[PDB]
Amino acid sequence: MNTGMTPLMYATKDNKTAIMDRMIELGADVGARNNDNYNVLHIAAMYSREDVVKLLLTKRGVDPFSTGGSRSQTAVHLVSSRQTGTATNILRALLAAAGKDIRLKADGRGKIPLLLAVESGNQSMCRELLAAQTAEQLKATTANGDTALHL
Repeated sequence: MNTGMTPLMYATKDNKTAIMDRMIELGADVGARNNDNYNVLHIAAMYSREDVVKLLLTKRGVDPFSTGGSRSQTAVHLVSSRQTGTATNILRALLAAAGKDIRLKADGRGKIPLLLAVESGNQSMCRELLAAQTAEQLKATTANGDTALHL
């Protein structure tokens, strides 16, 4: 492992530069070395790779050694931060996986996929995300009481 002044490595640098071949080989060596590594702002490989542009690095990176389920500094899960970035394949494939398994195990601020998808105008993601999250948490009890119809 080698890095400079910033704590970012070649996995986060190749994961955000559309280098999916070299991010697949470096994602395999980094997948054996630092697959569960996060950034300085807790941007993990599923979080930063599923955050910037990458769906193939989230599928190949989440396929080899990164199981479905993560948590950021603000408890943003992979389905939650996938819904926070308005991603369709990341929140759809993340909601298809049984990490929270209902998409209703919310964050620390109640930021489930229905809350973050409902507050941001992400109803294309809140169709399936609030289909499971309304299959468990249709009465989405938030902290301020702002549910889907209330927020």
